[PDB]
Amino acid sequence: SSLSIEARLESIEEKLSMILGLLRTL
Amino acid sequence: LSIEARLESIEEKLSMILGLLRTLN
Amino acid sequence: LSIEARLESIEEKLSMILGLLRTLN
Amino acid sequence: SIEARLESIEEKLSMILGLLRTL
Repeated sequence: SSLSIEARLESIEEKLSMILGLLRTL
Repeated sequence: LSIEARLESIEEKLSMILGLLRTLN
Repeated sequence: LSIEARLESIEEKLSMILGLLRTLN
Repeated sequence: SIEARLESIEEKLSMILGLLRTL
């Protein structure tokens, strides 16, 4: 926390992309 | 690179994950 | 339309994913 | 509450991540 909304959101999005990449291998 | 643009993309990803998960064997 | 509206929707999707992920185990 | 929403979202993500590893 204390990283701002813009930077905090970047990570959420990059974490979701990882999950999608991993899921698409099934 | 906009809060609105970033959020839309996030929403898309979540729905995609849900769609992929519903089909999970 | 509106950050708060999307954020609520995003939160709802995350909860759904959690339930499913817990269900798969 | 926005700053509060993000914290809640961030916490759901952690569980999801952990659960993926449990797969």
